[PDB]
Amino acid sequence: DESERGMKVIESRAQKDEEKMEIQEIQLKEAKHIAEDADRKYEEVARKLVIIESD
Amino acid sequence: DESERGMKVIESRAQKDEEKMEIQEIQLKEAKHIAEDADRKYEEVARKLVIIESD
Amino acid sequence: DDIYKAAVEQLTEEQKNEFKAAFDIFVLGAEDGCISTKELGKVMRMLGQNPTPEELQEMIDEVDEDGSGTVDFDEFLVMMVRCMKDDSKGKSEEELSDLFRMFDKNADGYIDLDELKIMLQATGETITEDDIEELMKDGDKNNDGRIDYDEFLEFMKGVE
Repeated sequence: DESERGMKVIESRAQKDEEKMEIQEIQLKEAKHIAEDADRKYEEVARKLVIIESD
Repeated sequence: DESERGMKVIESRAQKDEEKMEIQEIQLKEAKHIAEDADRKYEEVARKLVIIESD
Repeated sequence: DDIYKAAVEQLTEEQKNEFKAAFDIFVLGAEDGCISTKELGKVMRMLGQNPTPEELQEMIDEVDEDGSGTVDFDEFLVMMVRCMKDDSKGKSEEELSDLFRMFDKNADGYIDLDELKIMLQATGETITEDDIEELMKDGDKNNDGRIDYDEFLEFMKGVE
């Protein structure tokens, strides 16, 4: 029962951890996508800066 | 023991997810760091884009 | 609300059917034909696109314009006619190079906003300065202030 309760708490916890993990995955991906766009936008302005600097 | 074995797989799973969560938490602070840093750089370069464009 | 015309009028029946058959996966069946945004990233991949997670989200950000949580047929086919040009040929470079020369009477290498304005005013519709700038900026992929020969051939492709 301790081991079964262990599993119920742990399985639920493992799921909570799976969810927190999924949440960190979603959040890092959103943040990463912000970074993809922040970096993309950076590239657009950095590229434009090069073009504008060249100009 | 079987219940512990089940538990150890799910405890290990919780740990794999804790580790992934922590890795992902790092990746989140870094993905978001970059989202912000890329925006920080966006502004540094975009500011240069404006200064250089003004110039 | 005329953009859907490029999206449907430029397709052959089997091209429209492949796009629709894949689009219909957005509804489980025996419901209301909702067509949710949840299956949009997946269908672009089903049909041959290879988007990253950021790009899967962009496809979602560009649809569901009314806030309903669904993707309509124009929103879907309009993005695809600009991504996966599985069209009914969409004419050709040779046909458009002949038009290009008709505009570029001086062989200057490009169509400026004045040549663009004249053809549109000559059509009988009233054309504004923004209307000509918008087409010039749509064709001017390299931001050089004009639609050049290569840009022109791409610009008018898929138009009737």
